[PDB]
Order: sequence, then structure tokens, then C-alpha cells
Amino acid sequence: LWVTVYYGVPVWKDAETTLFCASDKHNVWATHACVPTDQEIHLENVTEEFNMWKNNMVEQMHTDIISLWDQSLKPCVKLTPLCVTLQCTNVTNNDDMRGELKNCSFNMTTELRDKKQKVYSLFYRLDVVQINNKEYRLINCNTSACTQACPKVSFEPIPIHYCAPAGFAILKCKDKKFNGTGPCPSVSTVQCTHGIKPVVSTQLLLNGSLAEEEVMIRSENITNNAKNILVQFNTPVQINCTRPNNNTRKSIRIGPGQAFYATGDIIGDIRQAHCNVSKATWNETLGKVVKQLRKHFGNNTIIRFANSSGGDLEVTTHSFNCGGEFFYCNTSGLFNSTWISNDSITLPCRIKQIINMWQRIGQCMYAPPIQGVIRCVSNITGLILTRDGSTTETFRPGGGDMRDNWRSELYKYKVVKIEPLGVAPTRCKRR
Amino acid sequence: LWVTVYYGVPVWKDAETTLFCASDKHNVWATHACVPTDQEIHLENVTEEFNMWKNNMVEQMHTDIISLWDQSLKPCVKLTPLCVTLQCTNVTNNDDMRGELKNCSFNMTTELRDKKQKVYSLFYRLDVVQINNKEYRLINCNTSACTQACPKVSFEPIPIHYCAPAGFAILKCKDKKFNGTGPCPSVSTVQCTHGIKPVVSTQLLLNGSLAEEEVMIRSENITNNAKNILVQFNTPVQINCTRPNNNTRKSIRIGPGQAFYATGDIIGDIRQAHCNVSKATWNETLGKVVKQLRKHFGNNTIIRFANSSGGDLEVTTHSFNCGGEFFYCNTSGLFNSTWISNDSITLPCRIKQIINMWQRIGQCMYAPPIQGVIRCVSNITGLILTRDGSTTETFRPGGGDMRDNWRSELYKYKVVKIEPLGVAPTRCKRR
Amino acid sequence: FLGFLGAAGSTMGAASMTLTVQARNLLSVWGIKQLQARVLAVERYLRDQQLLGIWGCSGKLICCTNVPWNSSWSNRNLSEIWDNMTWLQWDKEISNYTQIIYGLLEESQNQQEKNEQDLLAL
Amino acid sequence: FLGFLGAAGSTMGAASMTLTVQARNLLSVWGIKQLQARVLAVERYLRDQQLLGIWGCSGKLICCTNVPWNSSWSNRNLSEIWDNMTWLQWDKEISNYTQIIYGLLEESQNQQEKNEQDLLAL
Amino acid sequence: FLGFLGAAGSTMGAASMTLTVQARNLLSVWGIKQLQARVLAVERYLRDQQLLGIWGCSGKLICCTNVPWNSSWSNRNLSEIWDNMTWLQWDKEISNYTQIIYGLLEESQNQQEKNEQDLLAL
Ligand SMILES: *[C@@H]1O[C@H](CO)[C@@H](O[C@@H]2O[C@H](CO)[C@@H](O)[C@H](O)[C@H]2NC(C)=O)[C@H](O)[C@H]1NC(C)=O
Ligand SMILES: *[C@@H]1O[C@H](CO)[C@@H](O[C@@H]2O[C@H](CO)[C@@H](O)[C@H](O)[C@H]2NC(C)=O)[C@H](O)[C@H]1NC(C)=O
Ligand SMILES: *[C@@H]1O[C@H](CO)[C@@H](O[C@@H]2O[C@H](CO)[C@@H](O)[C@H](O)[C@H]2NC(C)=O)[C@H](O)[C@H]1NC(C)=O
Ligand SMILES: *[C@@H]1O[C@H](CO)[C@@H](O[C@@H]2O[C@H](CO)[C@@H](O)[C@H](O)[C@H]2NC(C)=O)[C@H](O)[C@H]1NC(C)=O
Ligand SMILES: *[C@@H]1O[C@H](CO)[C@@H](O[C@@H]2O[C@H](CO)[C@@H](O)[C@H](O)[C@H]2NC(C)=O)[C@H](O)[C@H]1NC(C)=O
Ligand SMILES: *[C@@H]1O[C@H](CO)[C@@H](O[C@@H]2O[C@H](CO)[C@@H](O)[C@H](O)[C@H]2NC(C)=O)[C@H](O)[C@H]1NC(C)=O
Ligand SMILES: *[C@@H]1O[C@H](CO)[C@@H](O[C@@H]2O[C@H](CO)[C@@H](O)[C@H](O)[C@H]2NC(C)=O)[C@H](O)[C@H]1NC(C)=O
Ligand SMILES: *[C@@H]1O[C@H](CO)[C@@H](O[C@@H]2O[C@H](CO)[C@@H](O)[C@H](O)[C@H]2NC(C)=O)[C@H](O)[C@H]1NC(C)=O
Ligand SMILES: *[C@@H]1O[C@H](CO)[C@@H](O)[C@H](O)[C@H]1NC(C)=O
Ligand SMILES: *[C@@H]1O[C@H](CO)[C@@H](O)[C@H](O)[C@H]1NC(C)=O
Ligand SMILES: *[C@@H]1O[C@H](CO)[C@@H](O)[C@H](O)[C@H]1NC(C)=O
Ligand SMILES: *[C@@H]1O[C@H](CO)[C@@H](O)[C@H](O)[C@H]1NC(C)=O
Ligand SMILES: *[C@@H]1O[C@H](CO)[C@@H](O)[C@H](O)[C@H]1NC(C)=O
Ligand SMILES: *[C@@H]1O[C@H](CO)[C@@H](O)[C@H](O)[C@H]1NC(C)=O
Ligand SMILES: *[C@@H]1O[C@H](CO)[C@@H](O)[C@H](O)[C@H]1NC(C)=O
Ligand SMILES: *[C@@H]1O[C@H](CO)[C@@H](O)[C@H](O)[C@H]1NC(C)=O
Ligand SMILES: *[C@@H]1O[C@H](CO)[C@@H](O)[C@H](O)[C@H]1NC(C)=O
Ligand SMILES: *[C@@H]1O[C@H](CO)[C@@H](O)[C@H](O)[C@H]1NC(C)=O
Ligand SMILES: *[C@@H]1O[C@H](CO)[C@@H](O)[C@H](O)[C@H]1NC(C)=O
Ligand SMILES: *[C@@H]1O[C@H](CO)[C@@H](O)[C@H](O)[C@H]1NC(C)=O
Ligand SMILES: *[C@@H]1O[C@H](CO)[C@@H](O)[C@H](O)[C@H]1NC(C)=O
Ligand SMILES: *[C@@H]1O[C@H](CO)[C@@H](O)[C@H](O)[C@H]1NC(C)=O
Ligand SMILES: *[C@@H]1O[C@H](CO)[C@@H](O)[C@H](O)[C@H]1NC(C)=O
Ligand SMILES: *[C@@H]1O[C@H](CO)[C@@H](O)[C@H](O)[C@H]1NC(C)=O
Ligand SMILES: *[C@@H]1O[C@H](CO)[C@@H](O)[C@H](O)[C@H]1NC(C)=O
Ligand SMILES: *[C@@H]1O[C@H](CO)[C@@H](O)[C@H](O)[C@H]1NC(C)=O
Repeated sequence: LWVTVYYGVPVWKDAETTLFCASDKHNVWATHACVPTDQEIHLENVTEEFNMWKNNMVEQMHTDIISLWDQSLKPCVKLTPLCVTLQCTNVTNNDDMRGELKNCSFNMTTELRDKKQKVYSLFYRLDVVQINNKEYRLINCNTSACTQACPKVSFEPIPIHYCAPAGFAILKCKDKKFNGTGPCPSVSTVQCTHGIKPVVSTQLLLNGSLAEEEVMIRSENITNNAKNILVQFNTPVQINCTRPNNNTRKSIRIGPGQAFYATGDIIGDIRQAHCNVSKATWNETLGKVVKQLRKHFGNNTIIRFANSSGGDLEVTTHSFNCGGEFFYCNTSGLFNSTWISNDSITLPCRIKQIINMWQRIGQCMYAPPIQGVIRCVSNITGLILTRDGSTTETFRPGGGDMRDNWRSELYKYKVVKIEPLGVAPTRCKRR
Repeated sequence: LWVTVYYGVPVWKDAETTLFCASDKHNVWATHACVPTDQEIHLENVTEEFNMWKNNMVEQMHTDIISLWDQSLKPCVKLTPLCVTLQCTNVTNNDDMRGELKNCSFNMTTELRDKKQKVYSLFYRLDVVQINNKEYRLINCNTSACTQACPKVSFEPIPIHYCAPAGFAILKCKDKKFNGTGPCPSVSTVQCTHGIKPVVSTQLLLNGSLAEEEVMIRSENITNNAKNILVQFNTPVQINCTRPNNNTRKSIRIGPGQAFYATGDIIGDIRQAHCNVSKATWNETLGKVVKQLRKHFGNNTIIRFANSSGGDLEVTTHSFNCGGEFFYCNTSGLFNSTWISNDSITLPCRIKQIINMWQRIGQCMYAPPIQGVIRCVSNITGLILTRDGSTTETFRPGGGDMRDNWRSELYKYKVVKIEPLGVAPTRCKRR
Repeated sequence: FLGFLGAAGSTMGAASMTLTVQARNLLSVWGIKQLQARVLAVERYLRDQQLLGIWGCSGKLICCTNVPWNSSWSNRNLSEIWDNMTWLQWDKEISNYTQIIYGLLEESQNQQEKNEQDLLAL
Repeated sequence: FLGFLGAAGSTMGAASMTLTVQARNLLSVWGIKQLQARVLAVERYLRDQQLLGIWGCSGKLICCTNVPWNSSWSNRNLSEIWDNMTWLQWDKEISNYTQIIYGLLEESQNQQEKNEQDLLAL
Repeated sequence: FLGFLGAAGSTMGAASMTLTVQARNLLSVWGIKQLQARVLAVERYLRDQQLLGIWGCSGKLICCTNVPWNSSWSNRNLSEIWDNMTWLQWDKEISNYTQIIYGLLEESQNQQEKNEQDLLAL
């Protein structure tokens, strides 16, 4: 027997690499930093071990979604002049949207440096902090200056495909019962992933991909209460947003070529912004979640859903973006039930204009007012739960870390490095 | 017959690629973003098809000339403080240069933040807009802030050679009757192009390359009046500029380390800035243009040259740069004639200091005053005409699109992609 | 010596004398524009060398194969191809038959790779 | 035709007839990141082609060599290697003997280079 | 084992037995610096591999060629070249004639490429 060298053997090792974007009005995650797309090959008898919790695509996508966010905010207005003293009065002076607003008057710079401009705007009470018609100031003014969300770029997520470079392959687990870890009997080599919409949300995985046959529970260590549980639905739960107000965006020229878009007036339906989830559909979806959740804790255990414990408004609420305006919904009527072995649910949502999105300090963003009435149709395709540390297990909604949102889309994918040079014995002998 | 593979065959396809600069006091299109140069090979029996109107070198050179322009303006003064209110009075209070100027007084910042500075400057009436010693303001102040044209970089165009990377070749059409399109009997492979001076001008192709034997008429579709006609002369028409005034540049410290250069005083010859074109030379040059222009419209047709129709001052005038100061000449005495089957022409030129050069909005530039008398010697090596939509054809001067200026220098060049792998039949048989 | 692409107009027989002239000229934010052109030339060159390698033609400017010339690709006789046509004309005639020829050359080599591998064990 | 990595689960004998499929796919915020992914692909490919040339296997996909198979590396017979194992399973078995085999091939060719250099001197 | 460039002071005969050592070390703001050096290392490596290909020396480290030695490049005999001089001393001696030999090797291979090509036509 003699050593014979084979070049091109189908052998791969696990690897971490830089996957390039691909996609098929500018966007935050635009197509100017991506590549046009064009595929899937079934690898029979191949049983690969996946790990959705130590996947580097999740860590890289988090970096890239952040990077495309900042890259899309540099070329537009920085609101340094908006740190002035505000003389704010109430809008209603008495349940409505107008009880959430302060009518703030301030001196603003003009396009001519030596001239001022007495202007006013309606600021949400969540954006103004009192100084001790009282005197207020914008909330993120002692920490940073808010680069205005540029009005011509949309926040709508477009699907992005992460494609492996040459010498690498993306393995896709086609198993329908694959939780997040261990062998996957059915594997495929895709050129690159399905369109992953970077939907940014907390406590609820809006839009995205459904499970195939049954609700899937995915935790790094189900017995550890410090680990989030990524529930994935099989049938989506439709959630409808709204801001009933007919907003009136107003433009203020704060400098040469720079405009500040302000809420000048609010008329129309002044009901508080809310989201509607069907009460029958949500009840049967939690029934499926509970059924798949007793498999890890016992048949006789009591599964109780409570509401978020505490913390920032971005972590205690179903924070999300819808129609360019950022909502923060309570979701305390969604998660309120105890499970023993036409109607709708209305979630009161607050709205903010000053956004510190990626759990960072020092880089805020001022989301300008959206003219008109905002309406919203989304699919709740998952959950992020945390368990409380007795025969009763309490599951509060979780979140905060944006990586668990994209870990729910990149759980089935894996990047490998092709090792095409292999040696093996054969009856050969070089002449 | 058997297939035999030849590597290195002289076969090329049309391609679009990134050609790198090459060149042989900093400049706008400096040598710090180019490569030192070092050539031409005559390809006999090769008849290639060129197309100067769908040439990507023209589209790339436009991007690169713009890119080197902005890259040369970032490191120097931004004139945000120059948006103050100006108290402007007349300079003459009565045909001269002084009737084009306003004597504007304003408060300017000092190098110390808490101190002001009552200064004055002479601003052209084309740069100040009245607000309703009246009150004025700079013209590009509601659209942007004018980054001052940095005083140590010159606007003089230096020749740049666009050189193809490895695997590509630049085909040069050596035919002397080649209009802009179709087969070219004489072709050559140059390492890269002749020195193309990026002279920026409208209605007249100042400096550059002459035709070889006769005036060349070049239009994408000569029967379409919406297409510009690129006339190229065989003998240059010399045009002499001047600003007779002895300007006195004055420096204002608008901040720490930042200086604003202002026209403090104007003395000397106060005749309006003008350009002189020889009346005999221009008449015989239009005679050659008309002779070569009747070939496309008929021998009995009436060729009439009218002046520019209307629009911006950059498009109705022979806009150009000469001696660092930007002129805008009338050229209504140049194009005024009807052609049937020692003296000089003086073109009154205006001058501006606030320049929106590349037909863009939001990026102006303040050209600082040039000390002394400005004198100018250029060659008119071409024209850009537009035809009016009868036995009389009227040809007005055109322009605006800066690409037609460099389309007149890159008409003879073409980039091809070498395909060195070719198969062919032969009596071979591998042993 | 004609130079780079000098024999572009020569007949296919005469243009094959100078295959090494074109072969050596295929290899050699403003920095990125130059830098990305350099990478494009390298990977474009390597894809052609890889194709020659899998046909058993690596390191050869002229390589003879074991694929018979199907007359469907071109029925012109050998005398009117190497002394009358130029390489540019030839490429336009067999442009649509290029990919089917490429597959045959790849299938001819790996057949020889295994046949020689089998015969070498005897 | 199976496709790229299609014979990953196939036996070593069957997966060795599709080496070209894997070989041709090893060569070919979204700026330098995408550009340095191409340069890494070229460098990874070029260092694998360099190894083949050092072992005398340049321009070949199946290269029978002179280094005998030390039974310590793998005591299995040919029947249960080329008809019962896949290349991923085989790579796991000899992952630690890879580097000692690589040195053996490198020196064996270096001996053959001087052996044919001396034979040609006569 | 001496290591990379270890045989730089060794005679030409002794330093030619360590070519694999130097051969494998030729391939492996502030981000373009790293990236542009890598592309230049790949380009330089491919230029020297291309030269070996057009001389008929592809995939070989020692390549005996058909070009005769003129003795106007170096009058020294084999005893005092391969047993006294080192490769650095030798390089400074035929640096003038390097491009003369580089042209003869290319021309000899091209003639040899067709003499073998015309031999297969019989
Ligand atoms: C806008 O600026 C004006 C002054 O330009 C402010 O009016 C002054 O307010 C102070 C009290 O803080 C008085 O002492 C002055 O007499 C006022 N000057 C006037 C009325 O000319 C005004 O309060 C500012 N508005 C804001 C900050 O909203
Ligand atoms: C910026 O100002 C805000 C508002 O004053 C600060 O947040 C407050 O911090 C105090 C002290 O812990 C709390 O009592 C308040 O409830 C906080 N207000 C809000 C709205 O959260 C914040 O700490 C300041 N940041 C910095 C860097 O000084
Ligand atoms: C989830 O997906 C839906 C459907 O794409 C999104 O709703 C669309 O939003 C865009 C932009 O606001 C509108 O132009 C479409 O008309 C909407 N479609 C429907 C059916 O209403 C929704 O915004 C997504 N949810 C997010 C991003 O949180
Ligand atoms: C979210 O909903 C909860 C529940 O409706 C609100 O908080 C509690 O409301 C119940 C009755 O509705 C009271 O008995 C509790 O005292 C409330 N707890 C509080 C106020 O801490 C809550 O106000 C809603 N909004 C938010 C932002 O939590
Ligand atoms: C420069 O600033 C001074 C003030 O610092 C301006 O003078 C004032 O002009 C206003 C009229 O607009 C008067 O009401 C004030 O009494 C003036 N103050 C003085 C004279 O101390 C002056 O007009 C400014 N010059 C400009 C803008 O060119
Ligand atoms: C900036 O100001 C200028 C000057 O007022 C504006 O241009 C004027 O526009 C009006 C309305 O069409 C015309 O009647 C004037 O003749 C224009 N003046 C000049 C000098 O062109 C310009 O539109 C303003 N730009 C913006 C973005 O508001
Ligand atoms: C056309 O070319 C001439 C000749 O190069 C340019 O005139 C020169 O301009 C530079 C810089 O202003 C002077 O230093 C030279 O002395 C000038 N030469 C002559 C003969 O006057 C002219 O500016 C160019 N025309 C343009 C750029 O529009
Ligand atoms: C450019 O020249 C023309 C022609 O000299 C000037 O405009 C016309 O001049 C004639 C007599 O010289 C008058 O009869 C017309 O009424 C003028 N037309 C106008 C003023 O629109 C023109 O003033 C010169 N300058 C510019 C900038 O056009
Ligand atoms: C403004 O509204 C707040 C909260 O709604 C209230 O506490 C305050 O008294 C109001 N100010 C008035 C009515 O002047
Ligand atoms: C996920 O499934 C695999 C295979 O069934 C199993 O080994 C693993 O334990 C599961 N994950 C957890 C956290 O138990
Ligand atoms: C939510 O439901 C309420 C009634 O329960 C209705 O008035 C409101 O319009 C609904 N909003 C949306 C967005 O469906
Ligand atoms: C959401 O809105 C759609 C129409 O946009 C409606 O058909 C559906 O019934 C609504 N569902 C809920 C839960 O409000
Ligand atoms: C959770 O609900 C309780 C009452 O049920 C409330 O006091 C608390 O504020 C809620 N926490 C949230 C919404 O984060
Ligand atoms: C929700 O999902 C359904 C299919 O499950 C789809 O038809 C609908 O358009 C989705 N709604 C969205 C994305 O708003
Ligand atoms: C200033 O000049 C303009 C135009 O030359 C003229 O209309 C105006 O009357 C002048 N102002 C005076 C003389 O005060
Ligand atoms: C330019 O010349 C070619 C060749 O003479 C001719 O075919 C073509 O029609 C000419 N261009 C136009 C616009 O007619
Ligand atoms: C133009 O000609 C006039 C006389 O026609 C003369 O006074 C002036 O100096 C000339 N200017 C130039 C720049 O030649
Ligand atoms: C232009 O100026 C030159 C000298 O600089 C002079 O010789 C020539 O006659 C002038 N021509 C015109 C048309 O003014
Ligand atoms: C063209 O000339 C006419 C008079 O002949 C004039 O009214 C018009 O303003 C001119 N247009 C220009 C110079 O753009
Ligand atoms: C104009 O062209 C002539 C030759 O045609 C040249 O001698 C002269 O220097 C040129 N004038 C310039 C470039 O100003
Ligand atoms: C062009 O053709 C002629 C004969 O038609 C030939 O002599 C000449 O060599 C050819 N050109 C080249 C560059 O080979
Ligand atoms: C040549 O190609 C044709 C297809 O155009 C095919 O039908 C024929 O069988 C081929 N000849 C062979 C394989 O000998
Ligand atoms: C998987 O194994 C079966 C037999 O066990 C074989 O027929 C099949 O070809 C294998 N899969 C692949 C992709 O070769
Ligand atoms: C075979 O491998 C063993 C270690 O596994 C080693 O000790 C022995 O020397 C090797 N034999 C040969 C001939 O290389
Ligand atoms: C240096 O020269 C000595 C003899 O002069 C020799 O033994 C030694 O091997 C040489 N050094 C190297 C690194 O070969
Ligand atoms: C050696 O080179 C010289 C020129 O330096 C040349 O004249 C001579 O012919 C060459 N020797 C042989 C044998 O070719």
C-alpha cells in the first residue's frame, strides 16, 4: 500500500469567515453595500453537528446590521442646535394621545448665523426632561447629540442573503425537528441563505420564518433560567398596529441646507397608539407553546406566563418600528395566563422620537414625524422568553440582546471550510 | 481532427473596468492619487467597432474628476460663519467692473469665540441675494455652506493618463476620418491614453486636442435635435481672457487657524472682464464648420448660428476657469451669423466667487479673490452645439453636461478584455 | 517582434507563434480602485490556469487533447482555418460551441486520469 | 451529476470521480470586507496548488506517489476504505498523520528531482 | 534542517537541496496596508510561476533546460560554481545576463512546444 494524494475531496472543517451580503429609494441596509444574487444541493448520508448558540453568522450579522445602520445616518442632519432650553406647556390640560405630548417652544438657529427663530414643536413626554410653561430639554442631550433619522431613507427591512466566499460552503440543516444543537440528519449545501429580513423588535419576533410542523422551543440550556428561550411558531399570529392621529409634520430650517422636521399639530382620532392581537388566535398559540414547553419541565407542572419584570422601556416593552415611527407596546395582556395540566387583545403602545436602538449610549437618533395615520400588519412568528428561578414555572418575555432575533433565522445555517487535499492508501506506485 | 487548446490567443471582448490614473504644489486632480507613467503597438488588419457615445471611460472619468474635486476641498475652510446678514452698499453709485460689485459689511467671528469682528468685503452682485445700505446674504446660504476654495491648491488641469489593468487593453483608433462610431480600419494597442487635460468649460472646448485633417462633426444621432453636436477644429482659435482690475485680496480670521480671503479694494483698469477672439480667424473657422455641417443637412440648406437659448448662467454662458477666477462669457457675438449656399470679437464676461460646478445642488465652493491682474491664453479646439427642431437649420451653443467635454478626448479609445484561452481543431492527438 | 496583440490581424497559424506575448501581459477609495483591479486580474488569470489544469494542459501554451473535432462546431478544412482566418474571426464562429467543447475536454482528462491511475497499479 | 459537495456522503471510491466539481468551486460594510474575502480565497487556493507542485502533483487531481503507506497510519484494507468509508470519515481518522505524510511527500519528490537531474547528466 | 534562508551561506550545491524551504515561504487605513501587501505577494508569486510555465518548468523546482551555457556569462567550471560559490555570490555575477538567459529559455521552449506539437501529427 502506498500514499496517493487526492485533490478536491469533499471534506470540510468548521470555520469562521466573512460572509458577504447579497440582495435581489435608499435603505438602511441598502443594496449599495451588497451584491446581486443569482443553488441548493442535498448532501445525502451526511450528518453534521450544528450549534445555533455558538454560530458566528449571528455575531457577524449583528455587527453588519449595526454597521449599515450607522453608515446610513452619517450623511444627514445632526441635531446639535436642538439642545436649547424648551418652554413646554401641556397640550390638553386635562387617556388620549394629547396627554402624552408637551407643546415645547424654543429659540432655534436660522440659515443666517446671526438671526434666531422662535419656533415650537410637540414633543413626547418621553423625550423631554425637566430642568430644575416650565423649562425642559431633550432627553439625550447630556449624553450625545441626536443625528436626525434621514427622511429619504426607509427603515423597512429588505431581505439580505449572507453568501460564503470561495473555499467555504454554507451547510443548511433541513431537519424539521432540529432544535438548535446536535446532529442534523438532512443537510444541504446552499450557495447562500434565504432572504433574512433584519426586523428589529423585542419580546416578539415580528415577521420572519415559521416552523414547519410544530412550535419549536430553542434554549442554549433549558435547565438554566439565565438563558433566553426562543419559541418559534408554526402558524403566525397577526398583530395590527396603529397610530390613529393625523400628524402634521412641520419643517424648521436650523441651518444652511439642514431642516428639522417637527410635529406642528395633531388632529383626528386621538386614541392612544395600540396593537391588536386576536384573542382566540393568541390563546391557541400559547396552548401550542405550553404543550411543547411541558416536554422540558413535566406533564404535571404549571406553566404560567407573566409580563416583563423591569428595566428600560426598550426591554420591558415590545419595542419595534412600524411605518417609520417607533412603538413600545405593553404586552402585559399577551403574557397573562396560568395553564393547568372576533374578540381581540389591545396592547397600549407608547411612541418615542429619540431612539437609542442598539442598546448603546452616546449614539441616539431622532426619528422625524410621519405625516398622516400609521397602519401596521405584522406576523408574530416567535417569542423570546425568560424563566423564573415548586410545581409552577413562570415564563416572562425577554429580549434586549438583538442577536437572539437573528439567531432565530440563522439557526439552520453553518459555515464550513473546504479541505480539498487528502491522502489515502492505494495500490499505486509512481513510475 | 481533434480539439487543441491554445492559451494566449489574441482575442478580446468589449468590457467595462476600472482604469487607473497616471501622470508624469498640490492639484485638484493631484499626482498623489495617480501613478507614475513610463508603448503603442499597431494592430494590422484589425478593424474594431468603436462607440464614443456608449464609452464607459467617459462615464468613469466624470466620476473621477468629480471625486478628485471633492477630495481636494475637504481639508480646507468651510465658510459656515459667512451666513450672516450683510449690509451692502453700491461701490460706484452711478459700464465698469464696479457696477458689478456690492460693498458688503458684516459681523464676523474672531479667533476668540466671545469676540466679534466688524469687517467688510466687495461681493459680486451675482453672489448676494437681498433680504426683504440694504440687507443682503450670500446666494448659496439657504442651500448649503460654501467650502472655501483652498488657496494652496491650483485649478490648473494637469494631463492624466487612464491606464488599463492587467488582462485588459486600450484600443486606440488611429483613423483620421473616424467620426465616433462604426468600424475603424487603423487600430493600435496603447498601454494607456495620451495626457487628457480635464479642462472644465461650457459651449467651447478650451485647449485639448485638434483634429488631424478637417473639422469633425460628431453627434450620437445627427437627425435628432435633442443630441449635442461635438465639433472639433483642425486649427485652434486662440481666445484671450482678462480681468483688467488690480484686485486687493484681504484676509479675515473667521476662527482659530481659519482665514477668509475677501476683496478689500479694487483699483486699476475697471473695464469689464472680457475675452477676445480674432474676428478673421473665427469667421474662417465657422466657414469650415459650416462646410462640414452641410454634408449632413444638404448643400442648399441655410446654416444659421444663434446664441444660447436660456437657463442657468453656467449653461447660457461660456463658463470656464482662468487664473483661478471663474468667468462666464456671453458668446453671443461668436454665434451670430447666417450662411447661404487685426479686428477682434470681445465677449463680455461676468465673474462669480460662489461656484456650483458639477451641476449639483448642496455643494458650493467659494473661489477666493486672485491678487492682481488676470490674463489668459487658450485654444478653442471644439464646440458643443444644439440644433433647433424649412430650409434653415439653426445651431445654438450647448453644454451643461460635463461628460461631452471629455467625450471629445476619449472618443478614439476603447477598453477590451483579453480572452487568452481558445480552442481550435488540429491533427494533434494526446499520447 | 510585433508586441502585445501585434498578431491580432495575422492568420491563426502566424498568430500562434506569439502566444507567449499575450500570456505574459495578462498578469501585470482611490487605492481600492487600483487594488480591486489587481485582484480581478489575479482571479481572472487563475480561473484560466485552473481550466487548463483540469484538461491536462497546465504549463503549456499549446496543448493537444483527445477530443475529436465534431464537424458540427465547424466543418471548414484545416487549410482554411490556419492560413485564412484570424483568431478574432474564429472566436466568433465557435462562440456558441465553446461551452460544449469545454465539457468534453474536462471529461476527456478525468477519463485519462483514472485510466492512467488504474494502469499504474498493474 | 450531483453538484458541489454532492458526494460528501458517498464512498471514497465514488466521491473520487467528482473531484472536479469541488475543485472548480474553490476559486470563485460590503467593500473591503468583500474584497479581502476574494484575496483570502486566492491565497488559500494558491497554497494548496503550491503543495501539489512541491510533491510533484502539479496540474493533477489524482496523483499516485512513491511514498509507501505506513500501516501505522491506517491498518484498514482497500476494500473497506474505498467502498465503506466517506472522505469526511477518512479525514477524521488520519487528521493527526496528515503533517507527517506531507513531509514524506515533500522530501520524496525532492529526492526524485535530484535523481532525474543526475540521470539527465549522462 | 536549517530553516528559511538558512542555506544562504551554503555553497550552491548544498543550497539547492533546500529549495522547498524558500519556495513555501513566498506565499504566507491599516487595513489596506495588510491587504495590499497580500495582493502583491500573490502577484509576485504568479509572475515567477508564469515564467516557469513558459520555460517548460511548471511544477518543478530544479528544471534542466535545453539552452546551452555560452561561457560568456560565466567562464567558471562546475567544480568552482557548485562547491565554492553561494547563490548570493552567483546572483551578483550573472545579474547582467539574467534577461539574456530569460529570453533564450522562453524561445527554446516555444520552439520545443511546436516540434513536439508537430511530432504528434504523424
Ligand atoms: C428665546 O429668546 C428670548 C430672548 O431672545 C427669550 O426671552 C427672554 O427671556 C428672559 C427670561 O429667561 C427675559 O429676561 C428676557 O427679557 C427675554 N427677552 C425678550 C422677551 O426679548 C425667550 O425666553 C426664549 N424662548 C425660549 C427659550 O423658549
Ligand atoms: C442625563 O440626564 C438624565 C435625566 O436627569 C439622567 O437620568 C436620571 O438619573 C437620575 C439619577 O439616577 C434618576 O433619578 C432619574 O430618574 C434619571 N432620569 C431618567 C429620565 O432616566 C442621566 O443619568 C444623565 N446622564 C448622564 C451621563 O449624566
Ligand atoms: C412585517 O411585514 C409587513 C409586510 O411586508 C410589513 O408591512 C408593510 O410595510 C410596508 C412599509 O411600511 C408597507 O409599504 C406595506 O404596505 C406593508 N404591508 C402590509 C401588508 O401592511 C410590516 O411593516 C413588517 N413589520 C415590521 C417591519 O415590524
Ligand atoms: C402595562 O399594563 C399594566 C397592567 O395593565 C399596567 O400596570 C399595572 O396595572 C394594574 C391594573 O391595570 C395596576 O393594578 C398595577 O398597579 C399597575 N402597575 C404599575 C402601574 O406598575 C401598566 O401601567 C401598563 N404600562 C406600563 C408601561 O407598564
Ligand atoms: C453688527 O452687530 C452690531 C451689534 O453688535 C449691529 O448694530 C446693531 O444694529 C441694530 C439694528 O439691526 C441696532 O438696533 C443696534 O442698536 C446696533 N447695535 C450697536 C450699533 O451697537 C450691526 O448692525 C451689525 N452689522 C452688520 C450686521 O453688518
Ligand atoms: C434660495 O433662495 C433663492 C433666492 O431667494 C431662491 O431662488 C429664487 O426663487 C424664486 C422662486 O422661484 C425666484 O423668483 C427667484 O428669482 C430665485 N432667485 C434666484 C437668485 O435664483 C431659491 O429657490 C432658494 N432655494 C431653496 C432651496 O429654498
Ligand atoms: C489652456 O492652456 C494654457 C496653456 O497651458 C493655459 O494658460 C496657462 O495657465 C497657467 C496657469 O494659469 C499659466 O501659468 C501659464 O503661463 C498659462 N500659459 C499661457 C501661454 O498663458 C490656460 O489657462 C488653459 N485654459 C484653461 C485651463 O481654460
Ligand atoms: C449678451 O449679449 C446680448 C446681445 O448683445 C445681450 O442681450 C440683448 O442685447 C440686445 C442689444 O445688444 C438687445 O436688443 C436685447 O434686448 C438683449 N436681450 C436681453 C437683454 O435679454 C445680453 O444682455 C448679453 N448678456 C447676457 C448675460 O445675455
Ligand atoms: C400637565 O399635565 C400633567 C400630567 O398630565 C399634570 O400633572 C399637570 O398638572 C398639567 N399642568 C397643568 C394642568 O397646568
Ligand atoms: C437538542 O436536540 C439534540 C438532539 O435531539 C439533543 O441532544 C440536545 O440535548 C437538545 N438540546 C438541549 C438543550 O437539550
Ligand atoms: C383594535 O380594536 C379596537 C376595538 O377592539 C378598534 O377600535 C381598533 O380600530 C383596532 N385597531 C386595529 C389597528 O386593528
Ligand atoms: C388586521 O387587519 C386586517 C386587515 O388589514 C384584518 O383583516 C384582520 O382581521 C386584522 N386582525 C387583527 C387581529 O386585528
Ligand atoms: C407587569 O405587570 C404589572 C402588573 O401586572 C405592572 O405593575 C408592571 O409595571 C408590568 N411590567 C412591565 C409592563 O414591564
Ligand atoms: C403573514 O404571513 C402570511 C402567511 O403565513 C402572509 O400571507 C402575510 O402576508 C404575512 N403578513 C405580513 C408579512 O404582514
Ligand atoms: C445701486 O445700483 C443699482 C444698480 O446699479 C441702482 O439701481 C441703485 O439705484 C443704486 N443705489 C443707489 C444709487 O443708492
Ligand atoms: C459615423 O461613421 C460611420 C462609418 O462611416 C457611419 O456608419 C455612421 O453612420 C456615422 N455616424 C452617424 C451618426 O451617421
Ligand atoms: C481685447 O481687445 C480690446 C480692443 O478691441 C483691447 O482693449 C483689450 O486689451 C483686449 N483684451 C485682451 C485680453 O486681448
Ligand atoms: C492673444 O494674446 C497674444 C499674446 O499673449 C497675442 O499674440 C495674440 O495676438 C492675442 N490674440 C487675440 C485674439 O487677442
Ligand atoms: C441671446 O441673444 C438675445 C439677443 O440676441 C438675448 O436677448 C438673450 O439674452 C441671449 N441669450 C443668452 C446670452 O443666453
Ligand atoms: C494653442 O495651440 C498652439 C498649437 O496649436 C500652441 O503652440 C499654443 O501654445 C496653444 N496655446 C495655449 C495652450 O494656450
Ligand atoms: C496583415 O495581413 C498581411 C497580408 O494580408 C500580412 O502580411 C501581415 O503580416 C498581417 N499583419 C500582421 C500584424 O500579421
Ligand atoms: C456533433 O454534435 C451534434 C450536435 O450539434 C450531435 O448531434 C452529434 O452527435 C455530434 N457528433 C458526434 C458526437 O460524433
Ligand atoms: C448514500 O448512501 C447510499 C447507500 O447507502 C448510496 O446509494 C447513495 O449514493 C449515497 N449518497 C450519495 C450522495 O452518494
Ligand atoms: C510508521 O509510524 C510509526 C508511528 O505511528 C513510526 O514509529 C514508524 O517509524 C513509521 N514507519 C515508517 C517506515 O515511516
Ligand atoms: C558555512 O561554511 C562552513 C564551511 O566553510 C559549512 O560547514 C557550513 O555548513 C556553512 N553554513 C551553512 C549554513 O551551510
Ligand atoms: C555568446 O554571446 C555572444 C554575445 O555576448 C554571442 O556573440 C555568441 O554567439 C554567444 N555564443 C554562442 C555559442 O551563441
